Amino acid sequence: HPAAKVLCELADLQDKEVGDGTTSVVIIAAELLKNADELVKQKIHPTSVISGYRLACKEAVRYINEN
Amino acid sequence: PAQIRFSNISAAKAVADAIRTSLGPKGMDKMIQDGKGDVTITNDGATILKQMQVLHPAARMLVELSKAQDIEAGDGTTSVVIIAGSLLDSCTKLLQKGIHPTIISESFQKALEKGIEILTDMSRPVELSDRETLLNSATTSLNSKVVSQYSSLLSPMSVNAVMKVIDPATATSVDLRDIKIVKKLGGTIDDCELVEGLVLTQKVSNSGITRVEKAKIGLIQFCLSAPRAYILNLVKQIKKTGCNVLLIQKSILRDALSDLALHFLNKMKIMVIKDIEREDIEFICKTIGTKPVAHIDQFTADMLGSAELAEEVNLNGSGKLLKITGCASPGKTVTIVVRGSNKLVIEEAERSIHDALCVIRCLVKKRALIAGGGAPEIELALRLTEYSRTLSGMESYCVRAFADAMEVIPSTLAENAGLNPISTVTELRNRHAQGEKTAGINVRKGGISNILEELVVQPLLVSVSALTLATETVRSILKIDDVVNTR
Amino acid sequence: HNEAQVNPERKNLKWIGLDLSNGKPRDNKQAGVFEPTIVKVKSLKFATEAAITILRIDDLIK
Ligand SMILES: Nc1ncnc2c1ncn2[C@@H]1O[C@H](COP(=O)(O)OP(=O)(O)O)[C@@H](O)[C@H]1O
Ligand SMILES: Nc1ncnc2c1ncn2[C@@H]1O[C@H](COP(=O)(O)OP(=O)(O)O)[C@@H](O)[C@H]1O
Repeated sequence: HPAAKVLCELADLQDKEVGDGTTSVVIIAAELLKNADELVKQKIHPTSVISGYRLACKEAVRYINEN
Repeated sequence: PAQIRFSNISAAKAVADAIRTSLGPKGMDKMIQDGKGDVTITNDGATILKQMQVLHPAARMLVELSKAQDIEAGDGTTSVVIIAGSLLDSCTKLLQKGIHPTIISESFQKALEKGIEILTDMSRPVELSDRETLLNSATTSLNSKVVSQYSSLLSPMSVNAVMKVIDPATATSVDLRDIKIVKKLGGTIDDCELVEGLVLTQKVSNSGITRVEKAKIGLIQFCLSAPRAYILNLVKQIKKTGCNVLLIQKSILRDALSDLALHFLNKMKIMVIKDIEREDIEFICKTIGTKPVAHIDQFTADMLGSAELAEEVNLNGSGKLLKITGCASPGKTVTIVVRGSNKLVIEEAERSIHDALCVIRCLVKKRALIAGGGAPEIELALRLTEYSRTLSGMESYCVRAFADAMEVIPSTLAENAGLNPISTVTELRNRHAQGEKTAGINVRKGGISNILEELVVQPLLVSVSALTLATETVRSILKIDDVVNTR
Repeated sequence: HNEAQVNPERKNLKWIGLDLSNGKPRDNKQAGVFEPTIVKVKSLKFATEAAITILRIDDLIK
């Protein structure tokens, strides 16, 4: 599947970047996709979901860097 | 008749809808697996349309709209298609209401002229050259991408190329012919430089001399061929004329310069240049002023070119280029020396440069400007509705339908921003009626407000051309009554 | 980890890992299971990017 192609490509480039984490990144991405699909089923436009995800990641890296 | 008009309307609306959601900076990207294993991944409307299969005539006309809008201004390629689809959907109601298509077409023409004049008279024009506002528009177009950090390296060079030659073409408008472009692989993006005249990027390997101030230039497309009758004559002609730089064209045979011919051409160490793209051949010819003659006999004393300097210097360390200045009529296509080791810093740099040159020429063809973000479309949807109320006759309803169909662009722009489209577009309409012209949407800041915070700004000509072409094509489609096969 | 926020004095209750041996919660900094910060941060970044890219590719009909 082309979506599977993209997901595997991102996993592979992450592996080439740092190594460990391909399975974790794939699992997390799939969970985010499932939850975002459930959200958009409730008449929330995906662009708001994408902006929210970006904000959440930006805040999560900050939280990690302080704890 | 109507049985084929309905088919054309449906086909055109379907092919417009397939790119409906790709409009805007927040445009959603597409993936159509129509082909033989094509991984379609992009959000550009023009490439989706041109890669989409075309079977109905109406789809072909809409793709032609996209291409014409692209060549004319280079922006709003999806905008014209969406507008045409909206117009066709709107006039479907008129057609089923019993209005003959000629009335609809005439009313659309009146709406076009009224919209053009309302859009330009009360717009915000630029009076002085004002390169600052051109730079600002470029930044609004050249930033927020990979080339965002390279805006201060690319836009000022293009602006300098513009100011170097204010070409008096199409009402003293700077056309596509400022100073001929060149590009070479390798180097870095910081290696960009502006040239003056003809520049050669082809590989040259001469161990002798190729640098003479009186650089006579010839074009002998007739090369060596496998049978002495027409082999060594060109060498004698070159020696008599004294040309030092003569590019070689392989339009006759692959063996352009054999070992014996090269050694005979090594006695004066003439410059050897191969693999010239055909589209640039006539540009080079008019740059030098010589004629593209493939006959050695026609080559005479009048065939000698004009040049001042010609050096095979390794520019930027390892970039071998031949700069020529002081020619007859150089300036074929705005120069941007695309140098870069990375692959993206070449293709994206060239695409951004093309967009910048289109928008700069767009603003110099006509010096008026409007604020984007759906402001012109709501302005049209209001003023044309007012006109149709003032306009008499039965074409008034057609004009009103035209104005109403012009509301799709702000609606889809806001929908791609996640806002409730209906509520925000009608709020924008109210704010525009009771307020000012510049009211638009703030797509990437989460809200709706004036343009002064936003200042997206676009030239008037993109919207003008998109509107005009969309109206002309909907006119043509409506006047269609039948299509016949079996020529 | 709820008490790591509501309670301002239980600050040093944040690295309660998963003890896979006995299957019970366990202080993990003391235990010694460790992960480079760059790995977690960049994996989160790539998970978000992949989710965003797949979620953008939606407006199709087939
Ligand atoms: N001793 C341990 N106790 C609990 N979890 C562990 C331990 N060692 C490793 N892990 C888990 O392994 C995961 C990372 O491994 P993994 O991503 O599967 O490797 P790879 O990316 O090579 O497949 C982390 O989420 C971490 O929680
Ligand atoms: N940052 C922005 N804020 C508000 N509106 C924008 C912004 N960028 C672009 N727009 C609007 O969205 C439209 C996008 O044009 P579009 O048809 O996508 O061009 P292309 O087809 O070349 O991508 C423009 O008409 C412009 O008015």
